[PDB]
Amino acid sequence: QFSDMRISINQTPGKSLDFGFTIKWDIPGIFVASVEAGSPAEFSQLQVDDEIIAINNTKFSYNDSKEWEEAMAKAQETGHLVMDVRRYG
Ligand code: NI
Ligand code: NI
Repeated sequence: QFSDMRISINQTPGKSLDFGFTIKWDIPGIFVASVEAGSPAEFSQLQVDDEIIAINNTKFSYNDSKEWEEAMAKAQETGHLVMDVRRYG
């Protein structure tokens, strides 16, 4: 009932605004908590409750949230976020 998919989100490199979504930490997983109207994440059609599996070259693991957070900050710097998510039906 779940589908794996890849979602590409892009904005100006080094922008002062984030991509438009917040994360719900529900260890051992992380999920999309909110997607803001008007944002790059809404344009790209990321959805609330999508499970976040990886961003760019970083697979999430409950064992290293530090590297996760560093990968998220780096994607804000480059403006490119290719997300592997699992969407439950
Ligand atoms: Ni929910
Ligand atoms: Ni670029």
